[PDB]
Amino acid sequence: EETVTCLQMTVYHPGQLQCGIFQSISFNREKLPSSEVVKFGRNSNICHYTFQDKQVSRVQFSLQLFKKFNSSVLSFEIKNMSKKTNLIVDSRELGYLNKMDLPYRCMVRFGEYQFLMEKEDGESLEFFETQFILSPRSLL
Amino acid sequence: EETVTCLQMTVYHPGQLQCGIFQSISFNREKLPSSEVVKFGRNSNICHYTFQDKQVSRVQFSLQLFKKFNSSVLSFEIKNMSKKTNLIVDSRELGYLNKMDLPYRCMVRFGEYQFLMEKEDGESLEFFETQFILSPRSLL
Repeated sequence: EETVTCLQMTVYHPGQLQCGIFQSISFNREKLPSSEVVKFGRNSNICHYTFQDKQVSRVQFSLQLFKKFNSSVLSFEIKNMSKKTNLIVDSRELGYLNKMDLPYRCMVRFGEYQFLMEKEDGESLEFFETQFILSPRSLL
Repeated sequence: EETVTCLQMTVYHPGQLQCGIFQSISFNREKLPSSEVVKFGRNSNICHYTFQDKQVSRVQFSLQLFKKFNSSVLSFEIKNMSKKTNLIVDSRELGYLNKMDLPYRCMVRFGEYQFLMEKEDGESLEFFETQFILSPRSLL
């Protein structure tokens, strides 16, 4: 068998334990085909990860997978799918329909949401795993 | 209203008029949301453009839309979705899960298939149009 790439995401929100923003979110490991486009946002019908929050567009941002030139493995690219809010990856600011490569480790945020992004590689080009972990406290 | 971006594709295959590779293809103008990922290949269930051909993978290649940095408009990026066959964009060769920006005019091919790609711009970031034209003869 091969090792599949897993994206570990560790997430914080201040209203995490009072509001119900995270009540739909799965904390299982999720194994997905590399053709999949992972969607984050408000719309429960198409978003793999739904946030029950009015401060969130129906689709906030998305992850797609692709093979870089001169690479034997899968890379994540992140794309801002929201008009209103600017997605911030590390120090960089993504506007509507802007996209970027995803650092092996990075800080993704929009709103009061904090996404610690951590990539462990795999040999597999067919599938990828994604994993949601609730942070007890802020990652600042 | 705004002008929407349209991708004109002019297509040729030698077995075009003898085989039934193109019998499912729409020649209408098709208006699609910029969140859409346009799929080309053999699988009729997910491919916006289906080719009835065994020399074609279930998904051959895909088009996605995004806003470049320092741009007010939509750009197409093309991605090879087939393991077997190498997609050729102009002079360049795309391997499995390789992607690239799509030239305003270019020649896309895999197999005996020829895709003349022609982009006319628009102001709209919400939608894009795509348009399939059968070529009477080869574009060499």
